Amino acid sequence: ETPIFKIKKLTIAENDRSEYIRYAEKNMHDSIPAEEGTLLIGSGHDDAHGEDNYEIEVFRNKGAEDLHIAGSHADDFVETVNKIATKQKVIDLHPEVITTKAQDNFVMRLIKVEVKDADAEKFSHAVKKEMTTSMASEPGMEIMMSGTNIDNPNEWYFIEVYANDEAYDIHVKTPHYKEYIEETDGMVKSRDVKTLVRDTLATQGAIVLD
Repeated sequence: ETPIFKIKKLTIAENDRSEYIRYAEKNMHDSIPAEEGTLLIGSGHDDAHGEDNYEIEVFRNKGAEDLHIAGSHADDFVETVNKIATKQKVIDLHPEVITTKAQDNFVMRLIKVEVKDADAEKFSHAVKKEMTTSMASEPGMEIMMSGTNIDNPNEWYFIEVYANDEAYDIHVKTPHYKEYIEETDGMVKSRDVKTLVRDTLATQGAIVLD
């Protein structure tokens, strides 16, 4: 049925991040490829606010998510996070487009975009065109995922992983990106970007759900 796409903002003292990363790495390693329904597990910390970790999970469906949650490695991760995190916030997303390539210099960006209610459908189509062409044409684009907040359909979250800074620079200069920014001008009310330092990232190969 509908895939599960969640982002967990976990505020953890920079002093406790090594313990966090150990359990984050075990969670990733023991989940992929062992769990058939686990499509992506990863985590990155805000380059500007090192205490903020953004843990990203994608499952085939709710059932797959539950199977993951029942795993010992998932128990260990949540126990660890509950023990050390001063704040936690879970963002549940309705997946729109989820694209990945299979598997140091990686650039990871988390973008929150508020879209005007009247432009929901037009925006969705525009961003799908851009993401699909980027994944088909840019070898430096590793992961591109989009979803809308279940609690507010006009709030979009994007996760973009680029191979390096060069891939990022190229991405904004393509013909398809130019089209995207013209088409969506006036549809976007606000855009908040967090540049994350990748700590963990794994996927169950090349995924293309649009």
